[PDB]
Amino acid sequence: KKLRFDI
Amino acid sequence: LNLDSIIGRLLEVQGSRPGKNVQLTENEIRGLCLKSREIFLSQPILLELEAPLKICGDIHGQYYDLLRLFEYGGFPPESNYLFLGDYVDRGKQSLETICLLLAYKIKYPENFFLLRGNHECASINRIYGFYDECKRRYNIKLWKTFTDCFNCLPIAAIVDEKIFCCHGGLSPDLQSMEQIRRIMRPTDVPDQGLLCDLLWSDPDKDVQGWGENDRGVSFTFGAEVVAKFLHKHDLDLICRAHQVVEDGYEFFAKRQLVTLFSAPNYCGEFDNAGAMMSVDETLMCSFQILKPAD
Amino acid sequence: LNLDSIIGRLLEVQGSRPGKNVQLTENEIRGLCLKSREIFLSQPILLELEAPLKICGDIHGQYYDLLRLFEYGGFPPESNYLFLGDYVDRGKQSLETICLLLAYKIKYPENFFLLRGNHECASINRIYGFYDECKRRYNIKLWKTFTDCFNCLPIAAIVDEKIFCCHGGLSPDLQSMEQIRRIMRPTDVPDQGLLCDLLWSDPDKDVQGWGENDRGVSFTFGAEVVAKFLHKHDLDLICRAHQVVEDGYEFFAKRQLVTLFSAPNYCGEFDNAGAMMSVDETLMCSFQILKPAD
Ligand SMILES: [Cl-]
Ligand SMILES: [Cl-]
Ligand SMILES: [Mn+2]
Ligand SMILES: [Mn+2]
Ligand SMILES: [Mn+2]
Ligand SMILES: [Mn+2]
Repeated sequence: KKLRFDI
Repeated sequence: LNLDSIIGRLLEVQGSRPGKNVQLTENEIRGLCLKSREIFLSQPILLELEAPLKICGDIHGQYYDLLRLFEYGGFPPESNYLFLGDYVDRGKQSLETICLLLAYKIKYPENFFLLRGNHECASINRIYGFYDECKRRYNIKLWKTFTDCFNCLPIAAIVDEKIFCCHGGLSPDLQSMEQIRRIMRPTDVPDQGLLCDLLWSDPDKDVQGWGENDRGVSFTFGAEVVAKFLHKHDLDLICRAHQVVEDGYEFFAKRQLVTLFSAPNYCGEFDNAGAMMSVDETLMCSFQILKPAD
Repeated sequence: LNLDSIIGRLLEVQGSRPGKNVQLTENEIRGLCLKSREIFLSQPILLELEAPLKICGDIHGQYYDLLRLFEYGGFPPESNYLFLGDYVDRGKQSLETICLLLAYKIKYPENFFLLRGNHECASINRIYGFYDECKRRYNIKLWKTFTDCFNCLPIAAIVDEKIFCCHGGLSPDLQSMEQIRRIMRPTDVPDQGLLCDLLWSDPDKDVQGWGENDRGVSFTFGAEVVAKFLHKHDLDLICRAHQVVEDGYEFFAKRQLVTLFSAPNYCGEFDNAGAMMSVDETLMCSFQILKPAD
């Protein structure tokens, strides 16, 4: 439920 | 104001040869400008949104790429949207672009948001081909009306109190998040000061602190400034556009900041792709890409 | 400040292939800027000259044509000079041009005068190739210094209480000749108002009164406005530039106004000639012409 990023 | 009709004639050219114009009446366009200008003012100059929502950077008049952009992420209100400015200029069809956008801002005032890019200013509108577009298809007076609408656009948005968004970047003068809220509209975009920097500034790997901007206006900031800022306001990301990037998205300050550019082949001089940042309720960000053409 | 040395290296390329650069030190150039900026301020914003003197319009960076221009009418102090602005931008060699001019303004502060064209403004300097020239040959900081010098330029000149001179033209707000003198320097060139119009406005045969300007800034005025103005202030002529003309000089309001353009082939897109107005003590005006090249 917090900030992270995909690939 | 027949909003639905307008949107209808606009979406109608969806996939019908590159650059098929859609000519609304100048009276319809004023409607879009004035009734949206109303909305922009009643809403805060510093927005506060919440996921999920798609985010987009510069569109710069490339209307058919704006269509693909919705065609890919979903036309409203299927998806919530935040656009980071630079809607007109350089592209072939600024008129259709800004109209479709001002229309959706009126139709879904709460699931569709628009910020102000540096090109949402009469100082450069005139020059880089938007004023020319109006003059060619309509008249000077109408362009003078857009610049009264742009002058009332929001400057920045803070998604879920974690992501901070604006067209350009940070400013030596942006210390208090209230300094943004104190900005009175309607207003022109100055040469110096906070407001200017928010729409002009750039990231720079090689810069340490605040350096000169190659644009001849505002500054450039380094990765230190980013971190020291994300830490002073408990933010985890900075999302901005303003600069062409090869892949459509590009990281800086080690993913502490991302740059979004939504117009493939910025001028047919780049062969770059366009990107859009999907942000689900959990703050899990993904990058839907609009490849160019080979 | 070694003024003579500077002028020397500048005039040295006189007739030595088209576009042979002259690279002064950035320190020499600051000298030219600051010591002339001094002169501009101590002198009135609304000059009052007297014949004889040659008058010139836009030079726009075409340095070798500025040489021919002196080569034809005489290098100072042989002839007195009034230039109507637009010194930099578009041309190939804005740097040499503005330097030679700022130099003569310092050497002969009383036999050499420079007004302010619309292109003597950072708002368009940046765009139309002057800021780029600085950035390429020197640095951003230096360009930022020119715009501090331009911001102190004179706006208009009245030769012998009969000829009224400025880059653009008249303004709906110019009723009192004092409104010009009340203008405080240093100052930017605004979007609206008196100062702007003085550098932007145009004559128009088809216009009656005050019409919209195709430039997207300021107005256009008609032949009535000219006469009604020359009569309200007991003037017999209006001399201005700002607009390309085929022959170098062009009459309007039936010789009640003349337009001077001193740069042949404004961009290699005109094949137009350049003109310069000789004015002997009797107010007998002649037009020395610098033909292009066939
Ligand atoms: Cl840009
Ligand atoms: Cl011009
Ligand atoms: Mn931009
Ligand atoms: Mn842009
Ligand atoms: Mn001009
Ligand atoms: Mn000009």
